[PDB]
Amino acid sequence: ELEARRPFPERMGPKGNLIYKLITTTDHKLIGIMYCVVCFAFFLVGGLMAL
Amino acid sequence: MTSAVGTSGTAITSRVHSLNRPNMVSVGTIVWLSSELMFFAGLFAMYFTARAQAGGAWPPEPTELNLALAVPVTLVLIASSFTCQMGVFAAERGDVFGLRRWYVITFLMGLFFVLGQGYEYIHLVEHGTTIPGSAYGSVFYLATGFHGLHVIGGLVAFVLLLARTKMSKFTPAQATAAIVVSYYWHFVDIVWIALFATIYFVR
Amino acid sequence: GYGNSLEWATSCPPPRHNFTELPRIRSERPAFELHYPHMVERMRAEAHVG
Amino acid sequence: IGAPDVAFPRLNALSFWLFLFGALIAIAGFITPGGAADFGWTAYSPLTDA
Amino acid sequence: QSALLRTGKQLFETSCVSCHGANLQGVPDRGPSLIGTGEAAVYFQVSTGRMPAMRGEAQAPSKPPHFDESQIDALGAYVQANGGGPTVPRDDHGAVAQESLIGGDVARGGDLFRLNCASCHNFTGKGGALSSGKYAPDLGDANPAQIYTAMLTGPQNMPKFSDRQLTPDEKRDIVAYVRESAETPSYGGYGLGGFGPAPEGMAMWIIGMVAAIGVAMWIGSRA
Amino acid sequence: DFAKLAAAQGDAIDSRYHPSAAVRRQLNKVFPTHWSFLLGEIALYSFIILLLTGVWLTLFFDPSMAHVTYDGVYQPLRGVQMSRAYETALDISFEVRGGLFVRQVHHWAALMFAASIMVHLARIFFTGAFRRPREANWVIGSLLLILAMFEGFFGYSLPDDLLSGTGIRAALSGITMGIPVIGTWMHWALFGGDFPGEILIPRLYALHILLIPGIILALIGAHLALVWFQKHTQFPGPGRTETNVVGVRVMPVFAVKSGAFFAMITGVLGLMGGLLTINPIWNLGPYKPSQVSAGSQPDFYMMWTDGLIRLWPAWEFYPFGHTIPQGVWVAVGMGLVFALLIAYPFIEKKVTGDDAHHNLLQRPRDVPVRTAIGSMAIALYLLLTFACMNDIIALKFHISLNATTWIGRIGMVVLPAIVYFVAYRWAISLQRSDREVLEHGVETGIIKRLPHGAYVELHQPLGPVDEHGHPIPLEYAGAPLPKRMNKLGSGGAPGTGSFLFPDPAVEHEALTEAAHASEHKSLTALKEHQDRIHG
Amino acid sequence: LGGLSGLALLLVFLFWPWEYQPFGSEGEFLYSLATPLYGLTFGLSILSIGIGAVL
Amino acid sequence: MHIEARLFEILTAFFALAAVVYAVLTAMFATGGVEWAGTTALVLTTGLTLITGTFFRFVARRLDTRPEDYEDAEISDGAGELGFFAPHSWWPILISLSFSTAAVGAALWLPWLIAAGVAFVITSVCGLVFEYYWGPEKH
Amino acid sequence: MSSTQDRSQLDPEVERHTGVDVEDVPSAEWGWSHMPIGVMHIGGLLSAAFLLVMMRGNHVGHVEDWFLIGFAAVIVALVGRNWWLRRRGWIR
Ligand code: HEA
Ligand SMILES: CCCCCCCCCCCCCCCC(=O)O[C@H](COC(=O)CCCCCCC[C@@H](C)CCCCCCCCC)COP(=O)(O)O[C@H]1[C@H](O)[C@H](O)[C@H](O)[C@@H](O)[C@@H]1O
Ligand SMILES: CCCCCCCCCCCCCCCC(=O)O[C@H](COC(=O)CCCCCCC[C@@H](C)CCCCCCCCC)COP(=O)(O)O[C@H]1[C@H](O)[C@H](O)[C@H](O)[C@@H](O)[C@@H]1O
Ligand SMILES: CCCCCCCC/C=C\CCCCCCCC(=O)OC[C@H](COP(=O)(O)OCCN)OC(=O)CCCCCCCCCCCCCCC
Ligand code: HEC
Ligand code: HEM
Ligand SMILES: CCc1nc2ccc(Cl)cn2c1C(=O)NCc1ccc(N2CCC(c3ccc(OC(F)(F)F)cc3)CC2)cc1
Repeated sequence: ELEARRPFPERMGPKGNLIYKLITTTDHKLIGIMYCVVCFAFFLVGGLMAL
Repeated sequence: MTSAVGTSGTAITSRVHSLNRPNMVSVGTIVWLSSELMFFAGLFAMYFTARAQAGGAWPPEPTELNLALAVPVTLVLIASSFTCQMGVFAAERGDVFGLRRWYVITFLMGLFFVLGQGYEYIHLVEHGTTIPGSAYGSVFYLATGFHGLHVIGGLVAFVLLLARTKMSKFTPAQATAAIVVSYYWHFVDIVWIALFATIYFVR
Repeated sequence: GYGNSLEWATSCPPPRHNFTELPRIRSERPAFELHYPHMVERMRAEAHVG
Repeated sequence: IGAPDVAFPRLNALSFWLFLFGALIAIAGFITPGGAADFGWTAYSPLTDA
Repeated sequence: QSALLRTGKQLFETSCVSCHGANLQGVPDRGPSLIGTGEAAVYFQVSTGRMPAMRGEAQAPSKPPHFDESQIDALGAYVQANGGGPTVPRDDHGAVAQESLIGGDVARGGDLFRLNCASCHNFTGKGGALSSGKYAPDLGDANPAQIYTAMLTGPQNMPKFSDRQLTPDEKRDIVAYVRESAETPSYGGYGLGGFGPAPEGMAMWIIGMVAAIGVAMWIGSRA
Repeated sequence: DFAKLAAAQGDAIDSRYHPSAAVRRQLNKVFPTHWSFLLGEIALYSFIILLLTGVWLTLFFDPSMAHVTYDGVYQPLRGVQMSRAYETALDISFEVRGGLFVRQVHHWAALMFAASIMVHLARIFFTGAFRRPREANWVIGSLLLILAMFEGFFGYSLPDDLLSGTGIRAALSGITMGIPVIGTWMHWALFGGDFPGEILIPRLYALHILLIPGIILALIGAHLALVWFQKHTQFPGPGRTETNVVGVRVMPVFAVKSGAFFAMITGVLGLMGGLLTINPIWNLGPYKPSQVSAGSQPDFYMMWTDGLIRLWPAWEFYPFGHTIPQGVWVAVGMGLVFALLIAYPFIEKKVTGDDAHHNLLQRPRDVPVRTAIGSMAIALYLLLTFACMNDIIALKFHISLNATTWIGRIGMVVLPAIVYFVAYRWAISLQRSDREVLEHGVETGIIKRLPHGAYVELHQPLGPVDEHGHPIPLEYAGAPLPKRMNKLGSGGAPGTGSFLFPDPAVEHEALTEAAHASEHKSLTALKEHQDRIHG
Repeated sequence: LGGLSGLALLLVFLFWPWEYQPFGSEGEFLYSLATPLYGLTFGLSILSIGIGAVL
Repeated sequence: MHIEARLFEILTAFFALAAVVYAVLTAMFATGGVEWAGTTALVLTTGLTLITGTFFRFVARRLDTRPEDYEDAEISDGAGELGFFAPHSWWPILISLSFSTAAVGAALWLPWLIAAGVAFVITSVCGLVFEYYWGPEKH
Repeated sequence: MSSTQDRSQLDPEVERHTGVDVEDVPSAEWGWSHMPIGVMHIGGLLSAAFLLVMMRGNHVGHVEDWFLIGFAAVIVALVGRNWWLRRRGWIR
């Protein structure tokens, strides 16, 4: 009736679980997250230009 | 590892079942070809706006189009398109060898078209017209040379796909790859037919 | 809450391949119909009134 | 749309990377001594000629 | 000539008055004074296309000429009349002498080049990097007259080799060496630029190493 | 009767000598068949070519600074004073048939020698081939590499040239003079006087054609003897253990493929010597202390030295009436560099504590710290090498020379750190990819589950399958894992007729089931040997 | 192919317009690809022999 | 495949109409007749839509109603073998880097860099295209 | 189907008990997998110090000094964040 859940979900995950994914990931969700992160990097680059 | 988890004949299969569902790779290549059409539309716009601005003699005096070699190359390109369609006909069947033969002769005809275009290019260059020489020369060379780059890409695709058919048992996925390559080649020679009807016929 | 689009019909961190359980898509907003079956009929009834 | 992935997912990965590096090379105009593109965003013709 | 000066003035009044005052005195922090620069300076600077500079940066780059030969001569004559200075060499006909500027001696021209030109350009006339955003461009494109006028007037961060440092004979000799190096085929296969160690090492690590490693992968196994 | 003649000669040899036991012992020696293990061979092969070319060059080269007027064929250098060494280099290039080709392939072989040594060093470092059994090998190999570099420097320095002359002036003269206590004394001993000393080029000739090649040959003999008797290490695999060598015996297979690889490496070097121009000295006038060029780089294996010169911020110290020039720094640098390269396995065993006899190599991913360290070292080497080319990089790629210098200055501290972090995380990620494929199996196309719309990648277990769908995870054993069904027996039976036409179906069958049987028997034999090792 | 390339190396080395030709002189083009031809033929010869051995 | 076809025939019809009206109203009522830049662009975007819509209509006539094209379709109707969807691959990043090398060699006029980038692009595209077909090493 | 499971007996030698664990690094036993965090932080501080000291040299310009300051400050901030998180137990 009661589930054995962690008190708080994993914050970061294990070391080195992402770099090779980024290099190779074919999952669309991760690619979209990359798009968003890189696009805000650029949205800061521009915008700093504006300032 | 009793026998297999995925009971599939090959590690690579058609991205969607082409019998009752569209050949998804075919749809993708058709979309991309439709976009490359608009790229060539940009090139045609450049050429046409240049044409409108000439003083009534659109090919300058130093330039004299070599139709004698220009017609044969277009004939060779349409023949290569026909042989590519024959290669497709072989591809729908399990006859990888017929596909390879047809695509090899199509590759040879496309290479001959490229060689003839290069010969005509050097003939025009030696007789004055060049990209840094004239507006007509520049637009003509730009349009025909981007078409030639497309042709070279098609030859690259032909050789790559023949090699791919050599390294795996001929699959329906390989047939779809051959079909999309044929679609690209048909786009290439259709664009050439337009470029010939404009550059050499309409003038 | 009260989402639509079939995107909220999968584990909020979506599984690889986006789904383990796909609702019977009946309208533009399948997730709302799944989570709120009682509104299904309502959705079909009040729709035309505008 | 209830799909497991995109149609050509290696292709969309290629699209993302082509973007990232194309944007990087375009922005790399700044490291050059002359600087980045001085002509307006629209980059009208004669101002963009060599 | 009167009409030549008129045309030069017309072209000047609408292409460069912004950088250089209408009286040819340089506008402060925009362009230098053209008084005394000479027809040679104008010819070299405008024939190479540098002068419609269109920006103030570390190094004004070469670009397609914005004026034709006659207009180049008109501008140069205008500047020559205003201040008076070096004049572009010309042959019997009157055109800018280019064939006549190829000095007969090349070994002496080679020594002159290596002592003076190679310092920044190259062993064989290629380009070279300079202090901060500057560089010495490749000499392959410059025609004999352009090389001569470049020596005769140091454009920017170029030492100005007056007619006394390099007499017309030495200037023609250097022009001959420059043209010979620029147009001489690289004996011993495709000459990777002119810089030896860098293109050579890059070509090793690409061609030879990729080939050797690929052949090793073909011969060898993976495990 | 060639068979009878061969038998008679074998009997004569075995009657006078008794090498039957020894000959059989080497002809049966097993060598692992991994492509990476051929990397070292390249260097050896290149080395041989150098020798074969070098002797040729010695028949036409006169080392001397005796000033002479060219008076030769090459017009652009006529009546120009040059050292006899430069004149003979020009004569080889122009006067002797094939001399340009021979010296060109010699220089290309020198570059390939250096590059292949670097690649081999990287291979053995990342694979951990330097551990307990084979530190000495590493050490001598390090020395060997060092020698090669210096000989390369003495090679293009032999033809007295403007580029090579200014390289001598910078490196030898300036740095040796900079050394505090004996620097000037070492400079005067090496040159027999000041820099333009008339006994430099002959001394470099002696060092380069006789001394250093001899030392390199002796060290290569030691290297190959150790590898031969410390039987080559191997990668982990099915039937591979720390106490065996799985591969191909020397005589039938290994010898043939090694000879063919030497032939193909010689072919690559000849093609480069023809089609690519290396060190066009004729464009480079004879060395004069005043004449200069903008490029002024050494061969790529000393570009790291030159870049370290460029990027080190002009730091000098001035003791009581004495100067310690900034050049001194690079010497110390080299020391540390070499002092760290030659000694690395001992630092590794002191830090890690691995004092065990290691015969199975380690995949670089399985050693994240050492892989990160090696990536950091390669990053620093590349940064220094490109810093040496910052002049040309700025010229071609429009970047201000000061900007490139400061990019290198900040990089030689920052880029190593970033590369270490990235390489560490990358190695761990490769480990996790291996674990994922072990615990799930290879990935394939997607399928939609029947009742509901679940999407599953349809994995492929690599081992026993549990009662339910998911398999029993396998245990990592240090061997590569198949991430693609591509590389398994899936969709890999093309028509064996030809490229154009088929063969009869009976022939295709015979061939394909024969190959299937052969590969299954190979797998079965390896598995049976594996089981027999323990069980 | 390796053998034909070696024969071509012999033929080109024996009979080819090598020797420095001053810039501009007719026959300079033949010289400019003399050493390239030597290297091309030699490399193709030995490379093809090695390829045949590997195969 | 009928709805996404009709979409493209509607777009094709509008683009053909727009190109025709632009050509008619520029050939006269304009300083230099047909603009020849907007006109050709409109004509060939009409062609773009025409090609896509023609292919879609061909396939739709070739294809019986799919579950995705069928209203009142149960999820179990579409359940079954979906096609191959490429798993992880690092070749796309290499293709991107190759094209970036070629692009910088084009911007910075470095013909050697253009050639190197083209070679890299061919190699990386070969790797991607052959990634899931390279048979096992035979030794 | 053409593949067989592999097993390797590797001589194990410290006793791989202090430092890294297989959960963090899946191949901890297979080779050097732990670099102490102390050497991390010391090296980062040394990198920042080197960046600062290069401000002293022969360069009239000051864009260079400002870039050095920025990079060294970034390194110091990264090292400080890592040290603070480690001290507190990877919190915040
Ligand atoms: C999506 C497009 C977009 C966006 C979001 C903006 C956002 C802004 N733009 Fe925009 N702007 C354009 C597109 C855009 N602009 C275009 C297309 C032009 C015409 C260009 C041309 O003429 O060629 C233009 C022109 C333009 C001009 C005219 C310049 C000129 O031509 O003379 C100005 C002047 O103030 C301006 C201001 C701003 C400001 C103040 C914002 C703000 O909304 C920006 C918000 C700022 C930030 C988000 C920065 C804050 C972040 C940081 C401080 C962190 C930085 C850290 C790092 C980089 C590590 N813009
Ligand atoms: C196994 C090795 C195979 C090697 C192939 C061998 C090819 C043989 C080529 C033909 C015979 C030899 C040609 C010798 C004649 C010759 O040298 O060839 C020049 C060209 O040179 C260039 O420009 C470059 C043009 C681009 C095409 C060639 C690129 C080939 C590269 C890619 C191969 C090496 C590998 C490098 C990879 C690096 C990539 C790193 C990722 C051509 O003249 P030009 O173009 O005008 O040179 C200018 C003078 O004019 C002018 O003054 C002068 O001042 C200059 O401006 C000069 O450029
Ligand atoms: C493998 C190599 C990887 C790179 C590794 C290193 C990464 C660390 C990057 C450190 C960046 C440091 C940038 C600062 C540099 C600096 O301090 O210099 C400035 C110029 O700033 C700049 O450009 C900013 C440049 C920033 C770009 C760094 C980008 C990273 C690139 C290089 C990555 C691509 C690598 C691809 C490798 C290919 C594969 C390799 C196998 C001003 O010079 P200057 O020009 O003289 O300006 C005068 C004033 O001084 C004076 O006041 C004023 O009055 C004026 O007169 C003015 O002239
Ligand atoms: C982007 C490329 C760059 C920008 C876009 C260019 C597009 C052009 C495409 C095709 C045209 C190729 C046909 C070339 C042959 C036609 C004849 C001709 O062009 O005229 C002779 C002139 C001399 O004329 P001259 O001085 O007056 O002396 C007369 C002697 N008596 O040669 C030339 O400069 C022509 C050299 C052009 C080489 C272009 C290489 C394209 C490959 C780029 C690879 C992809 C890069 C990816 C970038 C994202
Ligand atoms: C670094 C000092 C310096 C030396 C010394 C020098 N140059 Fe230059 N050279 C330059 C610079 C900087 C330019 C760029 C001119 C400009 O931007 O207007 C240049 C431009 C040129 C050009 C123009 C080529 C073109 O395409 O624009 C030629 C020709 C030339 N130099 C030849 C020579 C010759 C001949 C000598 C020997 C008399 C020489 N240079 C000595 C730095 C130098
Ligand atoms: C063992 C490793 C060796 C290396 C790395 C090496 C490297 C080099 C290099 C790069 C050059 C420049 C050639 C040029 O630019 O024209 C050179 C020149 C020369 N080498 Fe070596 N070499 C080696 C061995 C030898 C040997 C064994 C000999 C003699 C048997 C030799 C004899 C010569 C001679 C005579 C020259 C000058 C001739 C000329 O430059 O044309 N070399 N060397
Ligand atoms: C300088 C950089 C450079 N700039 C250019 C410009 C143009 C060109 Cl073309 C080439 N370059 C280069 C160049 O090629 N550099 C290679 C080089 C550098 C240093 C040494 N060093 C040997 C040891 C000496 C030494 C050190 C310690 C000693 O003490 C001991 F060992 F205990 F006895 C004794 C001697 C210092 C010189 C060799 C090659």
